[PDB]
Amino acid sequence: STTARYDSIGGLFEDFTQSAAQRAIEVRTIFHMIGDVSGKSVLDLACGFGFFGREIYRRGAAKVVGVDISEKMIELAREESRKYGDPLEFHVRDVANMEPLGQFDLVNAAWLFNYADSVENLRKMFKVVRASLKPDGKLVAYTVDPDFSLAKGNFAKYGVNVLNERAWGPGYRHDAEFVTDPPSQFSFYRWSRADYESAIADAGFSHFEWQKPLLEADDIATHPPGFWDVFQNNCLQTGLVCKP
Ligand SMILES: Nc1ncnc2c1ncn2[C@@H]1O[C@H](CSCC[C@H](N)C(=O)O)[C@@H](O)[C@H]1O
Ligand SMILES: Cn1ncnc2c(=O)n(C)c(=O)nc1-2
Repeated sequence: STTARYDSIGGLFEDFTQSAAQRAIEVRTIFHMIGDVSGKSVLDLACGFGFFGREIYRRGAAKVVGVDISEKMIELAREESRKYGDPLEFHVRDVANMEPLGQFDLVNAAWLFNYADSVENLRKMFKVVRASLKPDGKLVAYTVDPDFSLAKGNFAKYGVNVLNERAWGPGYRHDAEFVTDPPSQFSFYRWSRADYESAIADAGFSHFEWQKPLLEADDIATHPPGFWDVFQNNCLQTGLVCKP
């Protein structure tokens, strides 16, 4: 038996997704990158309780498979599929160490790569994703912006309190907590843009593109003036699409 970090977070992550200001921007940006899923087979990596895979199934995907390292999160994911009677299937795997489970039209990986604890493990994850993709498929990912700096402002008001920033091999490691009750602590890794693009190339993707989060006028209208300045000038998050 082996502990995963989210085994102690569990239901609090869903609490975070319902209150954090940044979540609506993440969801909007991710589905903008995904586009139409009708008929597609989908692999949702670091699936948590299964949000993205389940919404992708709700938008008309064919087969949807979810993978997460946390037995606790997979247990919550399976209970949601049981409650809504949907066909999602889930597996407990460490993505840096797993075998491919099939060839998919779409791999969705929201908040996977920032949990690679070395550039070596980053590279392994991308290789695994490439081995899971049909030749005309694509990877849609959401991860930490390599250029985020804690000196330029915390993200706590958007839902993620970043507690510190430490050099960690060629990148950085951050301790943090989701703004929940009580707050739920976790750690994540900020690898450089160069290491990401090298991991993508060496895994056999010919195309990648970074995607700035889709913050919109209606988001700005409904918060006090300047609320989104740190989000715009020191963004913690970024989108990423890769194609074989
Ligand atoms: N190496 C790894 N392999 C697979 N899952 C991992 C992982 N490291 C962390 N995770 C999982 O990644 C998740 C981050 S939470 C993100 C959940 C979901 N994608 C959403 O946005 O709704 C946690 O469930 C955690 O257990
Ligand atoms: C899982 N998850 N969900 C939302 N937001 C984040 C996030 O900002 N960071 C930095 C992170 O490591 N993990 C997140």
